[PDB]
Amino acid sequence: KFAEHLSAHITPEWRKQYIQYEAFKDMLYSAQDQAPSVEVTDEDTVKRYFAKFEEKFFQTCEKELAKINTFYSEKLAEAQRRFATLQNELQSSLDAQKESQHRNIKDLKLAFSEFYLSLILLQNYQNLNFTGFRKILKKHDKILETSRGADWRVAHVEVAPFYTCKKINQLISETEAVVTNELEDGDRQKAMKRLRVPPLGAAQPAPAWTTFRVGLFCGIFIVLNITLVLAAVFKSIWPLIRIYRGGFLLIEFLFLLGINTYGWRQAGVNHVLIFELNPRSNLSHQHLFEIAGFLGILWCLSLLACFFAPISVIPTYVYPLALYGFMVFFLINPTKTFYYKSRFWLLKLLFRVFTAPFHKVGFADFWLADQLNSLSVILMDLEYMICFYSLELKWDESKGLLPCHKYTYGVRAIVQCIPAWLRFIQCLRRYRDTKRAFPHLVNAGKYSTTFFMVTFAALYSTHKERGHSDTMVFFYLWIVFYIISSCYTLIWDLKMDWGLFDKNAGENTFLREEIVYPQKAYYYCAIIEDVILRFAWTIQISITSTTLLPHSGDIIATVFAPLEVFRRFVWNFFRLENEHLNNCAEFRAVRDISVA
Amino acid sequence: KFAEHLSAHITPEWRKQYIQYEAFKDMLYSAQDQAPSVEVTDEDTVKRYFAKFEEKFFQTCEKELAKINTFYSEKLAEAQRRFATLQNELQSSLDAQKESQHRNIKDLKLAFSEFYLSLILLQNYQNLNFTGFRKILKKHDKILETSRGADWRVAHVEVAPFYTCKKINQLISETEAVVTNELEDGDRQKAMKRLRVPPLGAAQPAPAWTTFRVGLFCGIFIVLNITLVLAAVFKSIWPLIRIYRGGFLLIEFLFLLGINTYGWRQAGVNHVLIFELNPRSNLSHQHLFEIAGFLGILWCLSLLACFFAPISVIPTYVYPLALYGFMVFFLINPTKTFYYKSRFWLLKLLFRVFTAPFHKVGFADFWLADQLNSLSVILMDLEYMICFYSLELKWDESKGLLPCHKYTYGVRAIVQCIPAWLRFIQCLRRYRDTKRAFPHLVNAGKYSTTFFMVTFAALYSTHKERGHSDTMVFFYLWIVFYIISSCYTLIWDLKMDWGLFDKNAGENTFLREEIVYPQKAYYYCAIIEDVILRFAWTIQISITSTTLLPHSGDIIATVFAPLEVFRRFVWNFFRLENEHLNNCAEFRAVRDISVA
Repeated sequence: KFAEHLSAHITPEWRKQYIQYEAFKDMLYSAQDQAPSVEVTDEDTVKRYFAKFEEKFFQTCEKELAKINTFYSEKLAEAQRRFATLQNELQSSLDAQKESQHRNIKDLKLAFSEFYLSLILLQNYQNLNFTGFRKILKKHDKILETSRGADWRVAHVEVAPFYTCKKINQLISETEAVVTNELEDGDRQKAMKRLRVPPLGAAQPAPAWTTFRVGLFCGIFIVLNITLVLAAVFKSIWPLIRIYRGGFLLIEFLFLLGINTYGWRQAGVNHVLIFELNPRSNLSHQHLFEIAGFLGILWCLSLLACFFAPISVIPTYVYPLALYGFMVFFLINPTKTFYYKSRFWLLKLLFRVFTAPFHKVGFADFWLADQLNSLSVILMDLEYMICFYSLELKWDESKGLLPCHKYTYGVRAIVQCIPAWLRFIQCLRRYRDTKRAFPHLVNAGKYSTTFFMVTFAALYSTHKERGHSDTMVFFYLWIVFYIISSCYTLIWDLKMDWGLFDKNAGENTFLREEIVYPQKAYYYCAIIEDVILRFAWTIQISITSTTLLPHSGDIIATVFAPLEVFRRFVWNFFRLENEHLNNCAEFRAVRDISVA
Repeated sequence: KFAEHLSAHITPEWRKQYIQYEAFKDMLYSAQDQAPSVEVTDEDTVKRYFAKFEEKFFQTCEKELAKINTFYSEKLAEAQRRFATLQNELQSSLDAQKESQHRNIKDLKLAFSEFYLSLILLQNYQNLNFTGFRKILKKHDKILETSRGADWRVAHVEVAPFYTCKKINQLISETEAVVTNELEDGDRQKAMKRLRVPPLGAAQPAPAWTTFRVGLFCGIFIVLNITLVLAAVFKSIWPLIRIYRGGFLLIEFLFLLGINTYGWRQAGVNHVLIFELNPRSNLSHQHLFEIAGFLGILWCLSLLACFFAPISVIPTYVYPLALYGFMVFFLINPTKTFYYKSRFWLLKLLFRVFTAPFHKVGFADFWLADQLNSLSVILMDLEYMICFYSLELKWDESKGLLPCHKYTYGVRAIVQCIPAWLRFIQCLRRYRDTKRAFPHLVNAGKYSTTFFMVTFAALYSTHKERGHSDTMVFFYLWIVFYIISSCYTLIWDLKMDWGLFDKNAGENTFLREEIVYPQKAYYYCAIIEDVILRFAWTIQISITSTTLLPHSGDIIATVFAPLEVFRRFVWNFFRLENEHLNNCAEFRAVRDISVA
């Protein structure tokens, strides 16, 4: 009907400021079903019941129209002030450049684009709220056989500045004119081609070729996985799983990111605005599903080529090497094709993460540097593969893949602490920037314990190998720091990265006041799953960096790795939801762009 | 822009009666690019050039508006007369049933539905033609800096009954009222749920779950085909290909039918109206792609299970049997699921084909009985599989599939002539119905030669096996009837089933005057391909029904079968296009339904 249409063209952050068409329909239906029968009753009581119901309905309409008009006036004042500011800024910039550049002009163009998008969203809100108001009043009129409905409509709704003001329309026209003149030297077409606003959020569908390709890649993937299982069961192996564990984690991750983006699109957790992508065009969930499926096809094919031996000229150790060489070349492809805009956004982001303490920390660069705390197994397996191919590989006999173990020399500890270091120094940069110690240093005191845990694990491993007597006290220190860097991380997650256990639970017990994901068992299952998978993950870390007996010293590492990429997949939902929820209380919908 | 929008919401049969926005834009752009420079020229000549161009533009607009108004008046008169007739019919039926039933009331409901659809199409044509007119005049105004454009607009276009008549709107309202009252006892909802008209033709997209499933099934299909090729090359066989040839032809056919339906949707050859499906909901191309992919997955899986031997309890001869048992059960599924409406339409059609001379021949029942002239190999292989499993199969030793040959007893000839017989008796029924001997008996004299060819082939086979002397004269008779039933069929195709080589070629040399498929090399490639594949197909028929040496007596039959399902796939395009072209000259867009 329409109650769905209000949930596909609504801008998510302005939720409570919209109509309450859902609640109005509930009120109407409940009053109708509750309204007793007059045929078995008197007249005065039932007609007074109708009267009081009408009065309550009208008071609710009063409050609703007042709220809508106030919010729209506030947003119009804000947009007018922002347009005045940006116009003065453009004027001053033009005068300065005439009296006396690319990075300035591009940012100015983008600021104008974001302002036009804010205007479009305000206009859409106006139109949708008016439509919902009209529909919910016509329904009441039809169900209560009353004529005063449209009378009071034309009296009060058809006069309010909520829709009887065309300032937004003339501002849109003025913005169009000013951009196409100043920033374009005429040629309205090349300006409008980017000023246009296609449907955003859950409204945009897939090009249907992307859904076909998702299907094709998932089908080939399923058949190759079944072929893999069958080949492995019918037709040592540790350097062959310790090399494809990296690819497995990186396929699982860019699918659980596809699932995450679908969850965000549906639930209304605006990730577009939070990451600061551009809201006109971005990657929906199917594009991530398709990238994950393609890289999974490549992984399965390389694994199969290792299992069988199709070509007798190419030795086996070229298959994983070629798979990862591809993966990297696909990521670093310089020609403008195969997701070029997206790969180069991601590459600039990865650079800004990896040289951390210099650039100002946004949100994408501490979502990614915090999500790289789950692919430490990928980094360790890549370090191990490099160690293999450069120090131990037989390089001959076409068997060197299936024939760098006592890593306690001080390399595996560092390559496992490197993402913890990235995030620690990012938080220190955030502190230097904000000059607020909380939360920016209590959070550094969460990643600063990973260093201590891994260092004590390595030292206890070395001392148990030696045979000293202080191995007991080192093991005790390690178990203390394990308990810490587990309970610290768990409390921190549940209390600041998701926001749960707030002072204002109320009906939503153990949760914040407003929850975006519909069913309330989700958060409880996630709480329990995180409490379990945050433990045993520090176990996996301390075990991949020790001298435990390789049997059951590595099976645990390869079992708990894709069971922790899952923990991160679950954590993503609620981190991004809590962030959206802190932007759904400031009524923000457009990435403030800062002219130069 | 819009020139595409006029090619996705246009009703196909009313093409020439629409605007000529394409031609108008060509005229404008050609006049602009042709308009010389006045700066290097005088004034009077160039301004007279502009004057004559304006006058020609206005005369073309005159002719266009006149044509549109005349056509709309004609269609409105027709729709009004039809509504009056159907209203009188409903009144009389109601009086009769009151004074004194399901098959009558359902057909009446369907007649009202089709009338409402005709009204909706006329309204859409009105709106789209007005929009195109407005746009093509605004473009001229903007490009010729003239103000008289909108003046003459409001003078002449904004007054014509082409859009200044709301008779269609009030007729739509009256139809809604009359249906929801009479045929529904109130309850406007259950009437509107079927009276509504969703976008038709090339406008409707796929549910995106169907495109995902097309992708999934095609991916699994591709991997299983590659596995098949590899298994066959690494790991006799004639009863194993002579049993899956049926499945192969029936997968190739329901894909080349998917491709056909896509070709029709795009090119505008309305197959919906021609087959008499209902225009609100029908099977797009992706649904046929998905059915073909599913049955292909099943075929590949059964073939693989025959190649390998996964389960040691189940003997090999159960795999093809189980595959075909499924295929049939999927077709005959009685529970309302898995394409229920579509499978039961097809089943009723197959019944009306197979008991041919009784039912009146429509078009679906002589498209299908004519398309079953290509799956005679399927019918023969099914007869052979029955012969196998009931007379020759070892039934033991788990090898009876890969260990009914001298079929000249008079069974394979009949099972190959049975589709020719269906079509021959269908054409005789069409003659009995129409009382016009052409074309209804010159077409019976085309399928009547298949009988003679197959009978002479069988008799010549028997006589060559015996050793008589009249085998020479029988071979000569067979070659005569081969030449006939080939050249007859070829001339008939090219001259009546496609309509080519018409008296009115003109610029479209060797073709009819109006061609729907855009590029003109299509018809020439198809002509050549049909001339080649109509020969050698009667060869395949005469060879599958003789005593040729099995080596190269059956390889030819299994090579020329999917090379003739392709010939039928090509023939479908142009048969349906010629039929649409004979309904694009009567301006028909709605399956006349005949109240009882």
